[PDB]
Amino acid sequence: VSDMEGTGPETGGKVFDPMGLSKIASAETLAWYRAAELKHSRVAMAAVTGWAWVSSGGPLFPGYLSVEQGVTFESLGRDGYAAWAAVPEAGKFQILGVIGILEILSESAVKPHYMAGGTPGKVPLLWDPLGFTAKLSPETLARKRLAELKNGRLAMIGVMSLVSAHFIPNSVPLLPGSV
Amino acid sequence: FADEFTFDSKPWSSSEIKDKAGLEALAKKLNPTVGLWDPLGIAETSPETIGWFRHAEIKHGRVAMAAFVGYCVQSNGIHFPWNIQGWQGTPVVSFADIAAAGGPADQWDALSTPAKLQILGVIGFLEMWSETSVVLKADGQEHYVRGGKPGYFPKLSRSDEMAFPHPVPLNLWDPFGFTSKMTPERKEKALLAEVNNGRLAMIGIFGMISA
Amino acid sequence: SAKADLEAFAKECNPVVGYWDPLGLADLPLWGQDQDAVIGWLRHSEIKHGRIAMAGFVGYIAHANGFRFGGIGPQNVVPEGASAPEVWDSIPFLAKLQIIGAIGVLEHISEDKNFLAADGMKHYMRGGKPGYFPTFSANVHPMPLNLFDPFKWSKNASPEKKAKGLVTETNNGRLAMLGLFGFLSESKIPGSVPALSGIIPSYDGDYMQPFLPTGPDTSLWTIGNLWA
Amino acid sequence: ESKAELESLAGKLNPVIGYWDPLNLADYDQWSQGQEAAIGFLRHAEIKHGRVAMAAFVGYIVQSNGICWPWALTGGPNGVMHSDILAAGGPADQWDALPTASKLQILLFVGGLELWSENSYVLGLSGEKHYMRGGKPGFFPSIKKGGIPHPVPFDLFDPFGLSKNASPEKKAKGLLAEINNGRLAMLGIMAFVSESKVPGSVPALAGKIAPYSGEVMAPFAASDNLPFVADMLKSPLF
Ligand SMILES: CC(=O)O[C@H]1CC(C)(C)C(=C=C/C(C)=C/C=C/C(C)=C/C=C/C=C(C)/C=C/C=C(\C)C(=O)C[C@@]23O[C@]2(C)C[C@@H](O)CC3(C)C)[C@](C)(O)C1
Ligand SMILES: CC(=O)O[C@H]1CC(C)(C)C(=C=C/C(C)=C/C=C/C(C)=C/C=C/C=C(C)/C=C/C=C(\C)C(=O)C[C@@]23O[C@]2(C)C[C@@H](O)CC3(C)C)[C@](C)(O)C1
Ligand code: KC2
Ligand code: KC2
Ligand code: KC2
Ligand code: KC2
Ligand code: KC2
Ligand SMILES: CC1=C(C#C/C(C)=C/C=C/C(C)=C/C=C/C=C(C)/C=C/C=C(C)/C=C/[C@@]23O[C@]2(C)C[C@@H](O)CC3(C)C)C(C)(C)C[C@H](O)C1
Repeated sequence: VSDMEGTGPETGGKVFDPMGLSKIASAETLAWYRAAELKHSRVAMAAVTGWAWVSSGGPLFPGYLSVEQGVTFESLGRDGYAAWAAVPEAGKFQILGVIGILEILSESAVKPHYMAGGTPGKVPLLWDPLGFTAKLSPETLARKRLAELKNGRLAMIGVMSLVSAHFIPNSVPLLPGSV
Repeated sequence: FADEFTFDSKPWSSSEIKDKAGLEALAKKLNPTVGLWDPLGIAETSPETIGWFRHAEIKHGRVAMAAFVGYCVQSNGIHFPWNIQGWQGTPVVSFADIAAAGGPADQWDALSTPAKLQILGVIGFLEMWSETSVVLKADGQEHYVRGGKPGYFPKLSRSDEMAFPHPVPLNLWDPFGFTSKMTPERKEKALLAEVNNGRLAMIGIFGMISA
Repeated sequence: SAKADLEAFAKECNPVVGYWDPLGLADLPLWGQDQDAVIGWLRHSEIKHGRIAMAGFVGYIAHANGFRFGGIGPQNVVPEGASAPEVWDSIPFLAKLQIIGAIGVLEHISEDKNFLAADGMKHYMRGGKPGYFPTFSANVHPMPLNLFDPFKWSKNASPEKKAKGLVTETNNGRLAMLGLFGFLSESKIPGSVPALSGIIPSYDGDYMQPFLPTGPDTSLWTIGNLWA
Repeated sequence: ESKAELESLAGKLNPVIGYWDPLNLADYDQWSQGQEAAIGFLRHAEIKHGRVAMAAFVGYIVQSNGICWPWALTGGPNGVMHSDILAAGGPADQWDALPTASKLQILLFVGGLELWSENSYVLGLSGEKHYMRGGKPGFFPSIKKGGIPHPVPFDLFDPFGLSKNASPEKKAKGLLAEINNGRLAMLGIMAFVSESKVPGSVPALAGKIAPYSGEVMAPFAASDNLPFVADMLKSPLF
């Protein structure tokens, strides 16, 4: 676990694992832990960015969401949970199904599997279609992967702060009681 | 300075009293009759504590004799003929008004607050100039706790590197050489006297305050 | 042997009494660890209790007699004339939380391998000095002053003087413990400390519950109080 | 510099004290670039605070005594006279009563000077380096030699060349005097402002410094209609 990346000056160069969950982790278990961390971090980054954009006041999507059934992007409202409640069940099922197809493609298509001796967090299609991170050297690429991990860990705490503010009202400061 | 702020002891290198025998010698020199009268046994202490007690006694002697003479003068009512305030567009107060305020404690009370602060500030400046080890070592002595003579006030007039930015005219003790040259041990006789009349003036000033 | 060191330390603390262990806690196997580790734990616990009790005594005189900082802060919700048990009860809940949390962070830094190793020391049960708070030389953000001797007044002090200082620390901490719980006991069993009869007022409320009463829920921040 | 040289300079500033760092801020490694870099930053901070504080002390004395300029500050048929800025109140109130453009351009001119000092290319072109990299701790480079497109008449330090051909000993003595005068002038200016805000805080000055209501450490007052200024000033503080 000491040679698995994610350590930084924030821990002090050492692994942050007080409960000792790394001691009972093999190579496969550690790979699973890193894969889950990478996935959760990416999901939380996207979730925080979306929720902040929607609730803050940014210019949301123009036009209709459903011409028939009369649901509009403006009409959905800026509360995140209310928006996800008011979006059509067809749209929710579609988002979830596409995410599921992508998850199963990440599991199967990447033949050297992250559990069976592979790189955790290597979803092949869903990364850099325009080739931006193509000429970066290994050193800066490792720096940016550590950036991904750190930013996403912060994003996970952010989205949990958001849902805590929505569920347990007046829980987190710097989040108005409604959400 | 941070290297000398030790909170601890360093070896002594002088003939200053650092034991009960040395205290007893000075005790008989002060008064052959009483000798050493130490019921609390504060002679059974370290050299630094012995020097601290010696300097504390001397300083109480200074302040007590000055206080007794000042008390006597202020009770006599020999006030100053000046005005004590009212030149930078402030109210006018006179030393006659301070005298008519009441007894000397009442006179100090009637003294204005910034006047009190300035007097105490001068006295504090004198105190820390005394305590400055670097000044004494530019001069010929050390801190009384670390083997220096208890009671020495360093010269306020000097031309050394450790001299004030503006020249100071005179020193605190012996400004015009009224001591000039006492004999090399008549100074010590006068020190013995100083301790004795210091104790007497101590008793006198506290008795007057009590009365 | 750690026991031999402890007996010598007790003789230094008081040669009349010497080693006084009527329960054999130094021989108790706490957590199944050996006698050296257990004695390390007991010495750390004694020093920690004594330290906190000395601070508690001085703070009892500070709060009960009336000694407050000025300005916007927790001091502005405590009623004037409040007694030492009402001061903690009257500060905001966030003040209680953050005080205990900062004390917790200091405990964590005290027992963390990182700081103790950066200072070239080990844990007090693993062959270390019982009662040693490490410098913040391994904290992520460079930290201005350390906890012990922040101005480094003891940068050059003799080891003998340091040993005597630790002997003083233990004894004064024990005595401060006795005095502080004298103050506490006089308020919940009157006539228990005869000298304090009439001085310490009675207090109805559990001392050992930190968060009871919860205290006010005020928001004392002024510039940028967006969280309110 | 190093701690040894800092101690020597402290001895030259006051031989009685010598080094006086009760916090050991020289050993406090901040910015994580070594004790030399940290001491350089602290020395520059001392020198720059001193320079600004002595300048502000003279400015406070001049403005608080009704010595406004004869010419106007704003231009137009209705322009805020410097006399009106004077009549706004005490000096802090004068600053708060300045036009927003005046405030912005003053602080941005100072900022231009600051970044000009901080740039290492211009420092190297004028000689010496950044103060955290071995250069002279407080040293404003030459706005001329930097190579600005139009030829400026004068540099910021010594525009007329009066300290030119100064003895190196006089230069060191002058830097010692700069640090000490700045050290005292910081207390002077903060004492003026503290008397303005809290009456009686500085007992000597009693009734001689005008009062002031708004926060002094707030360059933009309510008159400044800029993003977030009114929202910032909504909640006051001691
Ligand atoms: C006092 C208190 O309680 O405060 C409250 C309030 C507060 C602070 C608000 C709270 C919160 C929430 C927080 C702070 C949440 C943080 C969330 C976070 C940190 C979210 C990151 C998203 C990152 C994304 C989407 C990046 C995409 C980035 C992309 C697509 C890339 O990297 C692409 C690319 O770069 C590469 C890789 C290569 C380069 O060649 C360039 C390109 C562009 C090609 C809390 C927790 O509630 C606490
Ligand atoms: C939360 C909140 O809002 O709190 C409120 C409440 C609270 C905290 C109570 C408040 C307050 C009051 C405060 C903080 C007051 C602070 C007062 C302060 C800081 C007072 C210093 C005086 C120093 C003097 C006179 C030094 C002279 C020193 C001298 C003569 C020298 O400079 C000498 C020298 O150095 C030179 C020039 C250089 C060398 O050649 C030689 C030496 C070294 C010898 C506030 C502001 O209301 C805020
Ligand atoms: C208002 C305060 C005050 C009073 C009322 C007072 C009264 C008397 C009397 C009483 C009739 C005598 C007989 C006497 C004698 C001596 N005083 Mg003394 N004195 C006062 C103040 C100071 C100060 C500040 C110093 C000082 C000293 C000496 C020395 C040492 C000379 C030397 O050997 O250099 C001698 C002999 C200096 C010293 O070193 O004292 C250890 C020193 O600094 N005195 N002093
Ligand atoms: C509120 C808390 C508190 C109080 C009231 C208090 C009182 C006293 C008294 C007064 C009766 C004495 C005489 C004394 C003496 C020493 N204290 Mg102590 N102390 C407190 C806190 C800490 C902390 C945090 C540390 C510490 C230490 C030492 C060392 C060791 C020096 C060395 O060996 O370098 C010595 C000699 C450091 C250490 O290492 O202790 C093993 C250390 O980290 N103390 N301490
Ligand atoms: C030794 C203990 C201690 C430490 C080490 C420490 C550290 C930090 C850090 C770390 C970097 C941050 C970021 C931070 C932030 C805030 N602290 Mg805090 N703090 C400590 C103690 C207290 C007390 C006693 C109070 C307090 C408060 C607040 C408020 C909210 C103000 C408000 O909501 O009005 C904010 C934003 C006050 C409060 O909550 O008042 C209701 C309050 O009374 N803190 N505090
Ligand atoms: C800090 C120093 C400083 C510098 C280095 C500097 C340089 C330049 C340059 C060259 C680079 C030009 C070209 C220029 C032009 C104008 N300056 Mg300006 N200026 C500075 C300071 C002030 C202050 C305090 C004020 C001010 C103003 C104006 C007005 C409008 C007057 C009006 O309103 O009729 C005009 C046209 C006044 C104002 O109202 O600005 C909106 C005003 O109060 N300036 N200024
Ligand atoms: C508010 C602004 C300000 C004030 C009020 C002020 C006052 C005093 C005083 C009065 C108490 C003295 C006695 C003094 C003396 C010297 N100042 Mg100085 N000064 C200010 C600003 C600057 C700047 C920006 C620089 C500077 C410098 C020098 C040098 C050059 C030495 C050399 O050539 O080696 C010497 C001798 C330049 C330098 O290089 O300093 C290392 C430099 O860049 N000063 N300065
Ligand atoms: C109000 C105002 C104005 C003003 C003003 C000004 C300039 C006011 C100035 C006031 C001033 C300059 C006040 C000094 C007091 C000094 C004292 C008390 C010294 C005692 C000193 C003593 C007791 C010294 C004793 C010794 O030294 C002796 C004798 C010999 C040495 O061997 C030993 C010692 C050291 C012990 C203007 C300019 C008119 C207009 C403006 O608009 C507003």
